[PDB]
Amino acid sequence: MNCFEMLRCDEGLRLKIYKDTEGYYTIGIGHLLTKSPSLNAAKSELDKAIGRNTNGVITKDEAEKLFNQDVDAAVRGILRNAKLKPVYDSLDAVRRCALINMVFQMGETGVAGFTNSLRMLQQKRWDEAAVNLAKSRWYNQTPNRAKRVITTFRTGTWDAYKNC
Repeated sequence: MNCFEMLRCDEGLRLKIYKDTEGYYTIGIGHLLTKSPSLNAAKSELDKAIGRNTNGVITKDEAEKLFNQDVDAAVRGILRNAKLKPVYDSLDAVRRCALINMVFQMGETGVAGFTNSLRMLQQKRWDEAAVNLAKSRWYNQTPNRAKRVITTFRTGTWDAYKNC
């Protein structure tokens, strides 16, 4: 398992615009398009991303490249970040994905506000970090996924993704 697989597991794949967990427009492997209520807004955004008139539908291939970019943006974001870079650096291979996952799903900023957890993660007080993370809006809005991520942080294994 890699961070890519893990993500692919959590977000899945769709080749047609769709709505996400918070009703937003996305496509492919969870690539967000717009928070606007407009679907024209979404196709437009997507067309721009893709380099063509998609009419709302794309190819496996295009989705994958967006994914790659998307992943890249997360890590880049973790790295430019004064608050997560340190955390990241101290993570082992597996937990490192967990953090990436978190950042992919909500953004650097959002993730950067996990102040105490971040600390604890840095210190390697897993069980503690875990508890703390559960008490978040994040955890409230997406329980199933949170558990997985958090569990990863907790164990540092890919047991929660066993069935992916």
